Amino acid sequence: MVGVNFFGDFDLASLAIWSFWGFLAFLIYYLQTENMREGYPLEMEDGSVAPNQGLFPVPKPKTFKLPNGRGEIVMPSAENEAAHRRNDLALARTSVSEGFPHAPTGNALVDGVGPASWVPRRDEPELDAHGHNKIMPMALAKGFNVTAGRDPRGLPVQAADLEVVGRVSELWVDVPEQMVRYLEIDLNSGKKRLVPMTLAKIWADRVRVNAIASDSFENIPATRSASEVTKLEEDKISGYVAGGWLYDADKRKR
Amino acid sequence: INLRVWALGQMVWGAFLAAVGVVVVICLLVGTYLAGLLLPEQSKQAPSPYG
Amino acid sequence: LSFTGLSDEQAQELHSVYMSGLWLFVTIAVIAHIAVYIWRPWL
Amino acid sequence: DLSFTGLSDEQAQELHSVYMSGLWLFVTIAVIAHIAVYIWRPWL
Amino acid sequence: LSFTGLSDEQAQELHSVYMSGLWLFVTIAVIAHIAVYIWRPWL
Amino acid sequence: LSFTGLSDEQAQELHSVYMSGLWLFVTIAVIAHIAVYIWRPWL
Amino acid sequence: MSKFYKIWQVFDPRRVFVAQGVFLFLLAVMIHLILLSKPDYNWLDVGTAKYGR
Amino acid sequence: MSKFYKIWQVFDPRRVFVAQGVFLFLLAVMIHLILLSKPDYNWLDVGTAKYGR
Amino acid sequence: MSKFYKIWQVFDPRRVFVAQGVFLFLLAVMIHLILLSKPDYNWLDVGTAKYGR
Amino acid sequence: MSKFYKIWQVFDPRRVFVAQGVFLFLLAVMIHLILLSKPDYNWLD
Amino acid sequence: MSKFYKIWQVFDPRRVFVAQGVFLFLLAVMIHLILLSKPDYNWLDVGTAKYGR
Amino acid sequence: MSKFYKIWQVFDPRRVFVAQGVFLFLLAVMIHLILLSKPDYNWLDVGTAKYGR
Amino acid sequence: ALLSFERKYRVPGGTLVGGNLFDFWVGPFYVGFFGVTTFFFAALGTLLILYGTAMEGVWNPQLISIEPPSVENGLAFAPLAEGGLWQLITICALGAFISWALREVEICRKLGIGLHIPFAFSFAILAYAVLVVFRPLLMGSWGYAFPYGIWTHLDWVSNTGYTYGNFHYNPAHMLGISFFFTTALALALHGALVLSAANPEKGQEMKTADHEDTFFRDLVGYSIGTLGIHRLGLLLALMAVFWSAVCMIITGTIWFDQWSNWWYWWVELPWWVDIPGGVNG
Amino acid sequence: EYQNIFTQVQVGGAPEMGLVEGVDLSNRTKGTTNWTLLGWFGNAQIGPIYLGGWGTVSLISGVLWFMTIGAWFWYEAGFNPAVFMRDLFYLSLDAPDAKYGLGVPRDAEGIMWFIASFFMFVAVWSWWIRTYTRAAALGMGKHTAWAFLSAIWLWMVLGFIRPILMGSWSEAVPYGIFTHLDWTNNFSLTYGNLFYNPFHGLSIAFLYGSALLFAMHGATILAVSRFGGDRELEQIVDRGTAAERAALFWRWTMGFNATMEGIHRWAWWFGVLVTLTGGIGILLSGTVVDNWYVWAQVHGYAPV
Ligand code: BCL
Ligand SMILES: COC(C)(C)C/C=C/C(C)=C/C=C/C(C)=C/C=C/C(C)=C/C=C/C=C(C)/C=C/C=C(\C)CC/C=C(\C)CCC=C(C)C
Ligand SMILES: COC(C)(C)C/C=C/C(C)=C/C=C/C(C)=C/C=C/C(C)=C/C=C/C=C(C)/C=C/C=C(\C)CC/C=C(\C)CCC=C(C)C
Ligand SMILES: COC(C)(C)C/C=C/C(C)=C/C=C/C(C)=C/C=C/C(C)=C/C=C/C=C(C)/C=C/C=C(\C)CC/C=C(\C)CCC=C(C)C
Ligand SMILES: COC(C)(C)C/C=C/C(C)=C/C=C/C(C)=C/C=C/C(C)=C/C=C/C=C(C)/C=C/C=C(\C)CC/C=C(\C)CCC=C(C)C
Ligand SMILES: COC(C)(C)C/C=C/C(C)=C/C=C/C(C)=C/C=C/C(C)=C/C=C\C=C(C)\C=C\C=C(/C)CC/C=C(\C)CCC=C(C)C
Ligand SMILES: COC(C)(C)C/C=C/C(C)=C/C=C/C(C)=C/C=C/C(C)=C/C=C\C=C(C)\C=C\C=C(\C)CC/C=C(\C)CCC=C(C)C
Ligand SMILES: [Fe+2]
Repeated sequence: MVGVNFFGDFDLASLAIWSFWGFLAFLIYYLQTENMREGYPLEMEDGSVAPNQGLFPVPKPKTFKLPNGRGEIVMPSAENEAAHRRNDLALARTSVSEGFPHAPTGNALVDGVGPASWVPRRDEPELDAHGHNKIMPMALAKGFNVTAGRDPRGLPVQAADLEVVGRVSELWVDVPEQMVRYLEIDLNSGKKRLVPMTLAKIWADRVRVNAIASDSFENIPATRSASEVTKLEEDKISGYVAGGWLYDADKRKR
Repeated sequence: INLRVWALGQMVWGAFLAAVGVVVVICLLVGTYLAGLLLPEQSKQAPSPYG
Repeated sequence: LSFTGLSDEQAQELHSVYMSGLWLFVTIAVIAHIAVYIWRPWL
Repeated sequence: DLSFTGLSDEQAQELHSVYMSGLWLFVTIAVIAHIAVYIWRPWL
Repeated sequence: LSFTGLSDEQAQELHSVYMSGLWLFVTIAVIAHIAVYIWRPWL
Repeated sequence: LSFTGLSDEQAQELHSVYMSGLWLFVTIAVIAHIAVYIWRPWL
Repeated sequence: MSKFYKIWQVFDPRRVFVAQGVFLFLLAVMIHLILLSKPDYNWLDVGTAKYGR
Repeated sequence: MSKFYKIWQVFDPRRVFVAQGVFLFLLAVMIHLILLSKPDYNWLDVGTAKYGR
Repeated sequence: MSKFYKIWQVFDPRRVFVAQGVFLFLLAVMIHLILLSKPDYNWLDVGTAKYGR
Repeated sequence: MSKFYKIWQVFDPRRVFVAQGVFLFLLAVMIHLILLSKPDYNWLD
Repeated sequence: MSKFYKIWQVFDPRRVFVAQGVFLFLLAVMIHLILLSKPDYNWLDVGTAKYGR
Repeated sequence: MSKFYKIWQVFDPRRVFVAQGVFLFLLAVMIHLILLSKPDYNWLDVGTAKYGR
Repeated sequence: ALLSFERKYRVPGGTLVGGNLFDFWVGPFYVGFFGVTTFFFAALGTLLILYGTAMEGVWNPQLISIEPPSVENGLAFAPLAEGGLWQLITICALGAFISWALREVEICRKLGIGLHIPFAFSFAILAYAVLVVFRPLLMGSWGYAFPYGIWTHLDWVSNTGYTYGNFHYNPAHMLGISFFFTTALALALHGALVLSAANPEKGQEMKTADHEDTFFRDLVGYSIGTLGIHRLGLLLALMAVFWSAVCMIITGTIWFDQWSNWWYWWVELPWWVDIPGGVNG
Repeated sequence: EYQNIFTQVQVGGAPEMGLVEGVDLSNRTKGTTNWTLLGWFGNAQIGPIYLGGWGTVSLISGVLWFMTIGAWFWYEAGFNPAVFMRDLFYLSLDAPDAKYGLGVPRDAEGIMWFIASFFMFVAVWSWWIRTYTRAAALGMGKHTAWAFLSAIWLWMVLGFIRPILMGSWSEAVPYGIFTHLDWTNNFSLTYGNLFYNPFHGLSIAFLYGSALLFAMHGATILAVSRFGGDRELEQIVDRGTAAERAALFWRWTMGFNATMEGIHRWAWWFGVLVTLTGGIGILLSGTVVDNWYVWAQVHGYAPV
């Protein structure tokens, strides 16, 4: 089939490349549609549905069957967008026109806006396949010990202000994945607060948390329970800590 | 008086940042050229790829 | 029926102004085309 | 009536008056430059 | 209006100093241009 | 029946306007085709 | 023929407007370039030859 | 015909204005460059020729 | 034509001025370069020639 | 033309001054380099 | 045959319309390009040779 | 063959119809192209030879 | 324009240069100092390419090629019709890439996420630079840089390579190829696993990370983990680009002969040199 | 300021032996070793592993393939270990001679190549079935198998399919480190320049896109790992701020974005398309096109 043109210079290779262009167009359509199972329909800064919703249509709902009796999640669904919707946000318009920032009205860390934002996830812990809780304190994880690396437990916690706020007490560990997720801190004020390991750097003599200063460690969201942490609490905590890279920069030193 | 020197300081600080960037780019390029002067002469005798 | 929230009066005024602009654009373009035709025709 | 920006008719008219002042000054300078260049080296 | 927050008079003063510096810069530049034109004309 | 939330009358109006635009487009295209034919025919 | 207006009960006007706008501009460009590729329908070179330039 | 103003009950004027501006600038640039690519419609080379430069 | 001021009830002055400044500087640079790319209209080379340098 | 001072009611003058210094310095440097790239206008040579 | 209206109880008219439009346009373009390939069915060359150009 | 209708209890009609359409279209295209490759079953070239053009 | 959840994140801050100035959005795009700068540079470079191919007389986007200056021109700025346009386009491309990366920095520090993405982009920027700035400087001319054309920079690839026999024999080239192949393998496997867990067989509940670890353990006996696979692919791509930049920086600066002759030091090792037999004996 | 590239603290307890979801626990091993060097980057648990019929078949056949190649290597070296370690990358079990066409070769090198390739066929397809069944047992999708099938498609095009259409086993790939590089080079040379193959360019586009995409995606997850991004299956059904901040970074950067499920479809497809397009391109070379530069010239992407 060399030099065998159906018409003109059109042989099996041209047929193939044009067929691929078609398949690729269809595939881009499929992928961009499947990327629309979250975040849609589009909104205004006022919260209303926008006149423009896109050039690819939002696809048909699929259903996720959840283990552990947790139910069925439909994507896209108005129920999923309503459950993950923040209400009564503490933000003020910077301008009447669109495309301009929204300014926090109070303490954006406490009010959970901007990089300190959190999503209203379900107030239920993340579970493993057996139905147990995925994140546990290492005391409740039977068999777990520090196989390698530095043990942070007992180390003082230095903040962005270069001041010390307390000492590490316990390690919250992902049991199926065998890794540290949060380290708990005994604050000098008599309170226990969680902090993500990804935002804590273990030195030989200290644990440095440069995100937030000493003022913010006290207002960190607490867990209703001391043995378990919910997805919601996790999101609140991690947002609060991360927001300090912006809202605690004037205090940060060195 | 105060406002004149303030605005002139702002403009000169911008110019100083620009000059630092220029100095950096020039140092990079020139130092690369010099390091190239240390290489064998066949580094300068390569045939062209015509493009 | 409106997907933008604009009433008939608002959109009619907007269209009046858009039409003024379009006709001015087209007038300048026409004059330029006439010039270029006198200078170097293509048809 | 309709304002996607918050500017009213008065504010918009003032802003526009200044915008057009600047536009016409820009265009005047460009026209003088074009005249000078056409005198020095024509292109038509 | 004052997106920045400056009052008309603050802006007047700042623009006064700004135009002062601008005219000074332009004078220096035209002088340099006269010098370069006596050295190397480009027209 | 409707998938987009338009009544019979809304859509009839929309169609009236759409057909007006379509026939304007087509009239222009037809005039241009006649011109190009007289200038340089293809059939 | 009397009932084609229900395409608006089935289709969204905004998407189809943008789609057909893109389609018509690209089709116009396609045909213009097809002609320009043929020396016999290139109005620019044809005018050049017609006027001796 | 007398109801085209309805196109603003469908599309938002900001997006339409931005789109038409980009479209017009790009179209103008492309046509100018198309003419500049043809030495017969390159007005610069022309002015170079008719004035002997 | 009398009512073009309404473009400021549509667009924000800040974004418009940013875009316009960038566009104008870009266009000016583009045309100056198009000129410098021609052995004629290059005022530097043309001056070097005119004055015997 | 007399009301150009309202451009400071649109843009913060501090950032504008700094950016203008940067812009003007880079433009001047570019032009000096263009001229140095030519033997007739190069003044060091 | 008299029950062929039941495909709209199996298929979403919107998907079907979009797919049908795409399919028809692409098939038309394909056939037109096939004809343009052949010298004896290229109307553009046929008219050229007919009118002596 | 009395009870071939049970393939719809087995198989889903929507998937079947989509796949059958794609399959039949590709089959027809491939056969037509095979014919076009052959100078004897090319109906266009045969028409040219027949009508003297 | 806004996603259902985008409002709470649109706050002020996260700017390296400018404050209130340029802190806004154009649709979805965030435009700051570096958004402005990269738009300017990208538009200028695009228009320069278009004008260059206009001058040449070529409008087929698959034949457009803006070639660099000659090897004889050296490091000097050339006539814009002879390579100055390539030079300006390269300046603009560098500026646009760097401004894109710094814009990503601004966006990250506005959102509160880490700066891994601009770091990873910097590697590709640096490889492009190795190709068009540094390797030409050490070689003494910009004529060794690749042209800006869809199918002509492939001619540059081929000729640059065959100037050293088969370029397959460069060892850093080998490492880059291996890392690229492994990156593609790992991406395919990661997508496959996440989708197999999230979209399981009909009639089964959604799976967990336990099922993923178990699948890959039962398959090959090891699972690197959810975080490990991401660290791994990131580093794989970065090492691929690093070893490509190495293969090119040494190619005509420290090596000048065919790359196949490099390996003959292990053949010429004095204890098995003259043994008879095999390919090299 | 901690980039999460390496783990600071390792913890561990009893080994995660696995999940029972349809698996035969008798064919799964009971031995596990923890290695800390891997813990600084990923997981340290080595094992367990499933040992079944398909894995047994694949192990046997692949060991035989490896050993056949190595035996030919030892013969070609004259049984000298020094010449074996000297010429290791230069030795090769080469594809049959053209004189044999497609028939069973009548030479030692050729029949050895034939039998090693038989073992390779058996091993690779057995491993494909292994993947399919290991997913089916855990009630997981078959995406891994359908992805492996694309690589198998290219490997087949190279070794079995294209030699048949072209009519000779000499067109297939030899078993050697440097010889298969030489095979690639000579393949490109024989058919114009393989750069000007469009499907080759597409395979390269998708290879480069795989690295672009994984760099983007891994940098994203490590950037949002502070919010729990690495736990993607829980972000898919219970969206958190990690997914939102990733999506928003990419929307603000380049206008469009994906979901936490939806970027893995991009990943899967960029992966498989490399080998799909490559296989098609290799098929078309010699069978439909003898020179790719002339083809490009005729088809408008090479100058005449
Ligand atoms: C001089 C060299 C020629 C050239 C000739 C060829 C040829 C010939 C081919 C390509 C092919 C490819 N080339 Mg090359 N190539 C050139 C130029 C380039 C350049 C460049 C920048 O110059 C690049 C980037 C590429 C890129 C590529 C890839 C995109 C593509 C192969 C993809 C792949 O994953 O294959 C690797 C993947 C596989 C082979 C799949 C393997 C799967 C099997 C099942 C593995 C089983 C394992 C086995 C049992 C053993 C296991 C061991 C133990 C388990 C550990 N080439 C030049 C022009 N290239 C290939 C292609 O796709 O063609 C279009 C191909 O055949
Ligand atoms: C490829 O082909 C080539 C490129 C060769 C040819 C192509 C050419 C093209 C495409 C040319 C296009 C040209 C265009 C589009 C030109 C447009 C020019 C315009 C619109 C210029 C506008 C200028 C405006 C100016 C200078 C405004 C100045 C304003 C001031 C100095 C102060 C204004 C004060 C204000 C706003 C304060 C008011 C604020 C408050 C709060 C009241
Ligand atoms: C290679 O092959 C070649 C290209 C050579 C040959 C092949 C060519 C082919 C295949 C060509 C195909 C052409 C086709 C299919 C063309 C179709 C054209 C159509 C359908 C055009 C329609 C145009 C419609 C227009 C311009 C409508 C305009 C409408 C308006 C301006 C008003 C819009 C209406 C409103 C606002 C409704 C009122 C709203 C409310 C809410 C009441
Ligand atoms: C190698 O192959 C070549 C190309 C050489 C030769 C050709 C090969 C082949 C395989 C050709 C195949 C051709 C085929 C299969 C053609 C089929 C064409 C068909 C079935 C066309 C159908 C067209 C239908 C149209 C345009 C229908 C339009 C309908 C409307 C505008 C009204 C729809 C309904 C409306 C608006 C009301 C909806 C009501 C409510 C309540 C929403
Ligand atoms: C390959 O083929 C080539 C390129 C060679 C040839 C083909 C060329 C083609 C296909 C060219 C196509 C050209 C087209 C489609 C051109 C279309 C041009 C149009 C539609 C231009 C419209 C311009 C409109 C303008 C300038 C409007 C300006 C409006 C204003 C200044 C006022 C805006 C309205 C306001 C402020 C009212 C707001 C009211 C309230 C109450 C807020
Ligand atoms: C110390 O030495 C000992 C002996 C201990 C062990 C050492 C072993 C050594 C040194 C082994 C070395 C192995 C090497 C270097 C292998 C390299 C292999 C490479 C690079 C292969 C590359 C490509 C191979 C491909 C694409 C093969 C494709 C094969 C097929 C698709 C098989 C198709 C079937 C065929 C051709 C016919 C057989 C079919 C039937 C039905 C009989
Ligand atoms: C000397 O002797 C003489 C003169 C007789 C020689 C002359 C011979 C000639 C002139 C022969 C000509 C033959 C021709 C021109 C045959 C023409 C056939 C035509 C015009 C067919 C028309 C329509 C065909 C259609 C609509 C086919 C549709 C097929 C489908 C599969 C559509 C339904 C299914 C779809 C769209 C896919 C999804 C499936 C489901 C079930 C929903
Ligand atoms: Fe992932």
